[PDB]
Order: sequence, then C-alpha cells, then structure tokens
Amino acid sequence: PQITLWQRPLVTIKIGGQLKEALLDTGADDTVLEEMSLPGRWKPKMIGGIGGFIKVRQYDQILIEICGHKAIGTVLVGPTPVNIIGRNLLTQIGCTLNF
Amino acid sequence: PQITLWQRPLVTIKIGGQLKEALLDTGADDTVLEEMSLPGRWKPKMIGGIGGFIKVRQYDQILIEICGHKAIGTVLVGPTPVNIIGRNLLTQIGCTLNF
Ligand SMILES: CC(C)(C)OC(=O)N[C@@H](Cc1ccccc1)[C@H](O)CN[C@@H](Cc1ccccc1)C(=O)N[C@@H](CCC(=O)O)C(=O)N[C@@H](Cc1ccccc1)C(N)=O
Repeated sequence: PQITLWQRPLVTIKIGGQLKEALLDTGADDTVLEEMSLPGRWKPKMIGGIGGFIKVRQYDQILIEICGHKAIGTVLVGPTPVNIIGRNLLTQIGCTLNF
Repeated sequence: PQITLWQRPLVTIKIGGQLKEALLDTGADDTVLEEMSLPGRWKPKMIGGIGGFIKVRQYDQILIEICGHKAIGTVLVGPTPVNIIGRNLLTQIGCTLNF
C-alpha cells in the first residue's frame, strides 16, 4: 500500500502469536517492541534515541507479519513507549519513501 | 524521488542560510534540528523519544528546503544527536510511505 503522513503510520503486526499495533519508523535502524512475551534465546544490547539510551533484548531471526507481509529478522525488546518497525524490517517488506 | 531504506534516508536541507544533512523520519511527529544559529523569537518545549526527553527551542513558521522542496513550519532546536525531518514537514513535501 501507499500511506500518507498526516497521521502516524501505525500498522498491525503479528508476532509470537500476538496482534499488536506498531509505528512504521524510517528514522530507526532497528525494530524495537515494548515488553512482550517472546520465545527463544537472546543477547543483551544498548541502543540510542533522542532522549538518551536504553537496554534491549536482542532476538534474532524472529518471524513477524507486518500488514500482511511476512519477514524474518532481528527484533529488539525493551522499555520503549511505542512498538517501532525499523529499516531492518522495512527493507524486507519492500517499503519506500516517496515525494 | 523514491528512497529505499537499505541505508539511512539522509537528505540535504537548507535552513537559515546554511546547508545541512537531515534524516527523513516517519516516526517523528516533529522536526528537530541540532543547535544552530537561527534568528528570531522562540518558545521552550519538552519532547520525547526512545531514551527519554529533551527540551527544545520552538521556532514557528521557519522556511526550510528539503531535497529541493520548500516548506514552512515549526522547527525544533536542541540537543538532538542528528537532524530529524518529522511528519510536520514531511506532509508539506507530499512524502508518502510505499510497500
Ligand atoms: C524526534 C521526536 C519528534 C521526539 O520523535 C521521536 O522521538 N520519534 C520516535 C518515535 C517515538 C514514538 C513514541 C515515543 C517515543 C518515540 C522515532 O523512533 C524517532 N526516530 C529516530 C529519531 C532519532 C534519530 C537519530 C538520532 C536521534 C533521534 C530514532 O530515534 N531512531 C533510533 C530508533 C531506535 C533504534 O534504531 O534502535 C535509531 O535508529 N537509533 C540508532 C542510532 C543511534 C545510536 C546512538 C545514538 C543515537 C542514535 C541506534 N542503533 O541506537
């Protein structure tokens, strides 16, 4: 699809059998989900944003469905206020900016 | 034009007589620029992202040129690590997400 930006580019995703809303973020290298019940092993990570920094949980090769389009890749889980879909997944589902 | 997301979607902006590089960010409601010589009156403000919050200086009705495209709007100035073009200005240049 095509999405205009008058509103947040919020979308439905499905991950670890659960349905969640998530923001399509071109300013994010990574995908960061709020605290959630995810299965598998992980590795400790530190990431940065406008406010400062937070510690995440690195989940690799995780399946996720974004607006009907499936992708596998790294998913970070931590103290973020919004679920964020970053370029590691945005490239996957073939998403582009247009103007 | 069309911008894929294999690399950060960085663009050349001109503002206040000066040339900078700014990141096209669909996850940002607002435009936030690093500290810069900007003329005029402004108003304190507090904003948040991953990591926490920063206080910015708010400039209303500032002209800015993005990849050739002229737009006028609010620009925020403060301790952001990088230049961010937000949805307030992204609408003004007809920018959309596509996938
Ligand atoms: C900037 C304002 C107007 C306050 O909006 C946001 O903060 N919007 C955020 C959405 C949000 C919604 C609700 C609540 C809080 C936040 C986006 O995530 C903003 N996108 C960029 C804004 C930005 C870019 C560059 C520098 C500072 C700030 C971002 O933080 N991108 C992060 C997303 C998190 C992530 O990718 O894991 C990023 O790529 N961070 C990199 C790059 C980096 C590294 C170290 C320091 C600074 C940046 C990283 N791997 O840490």
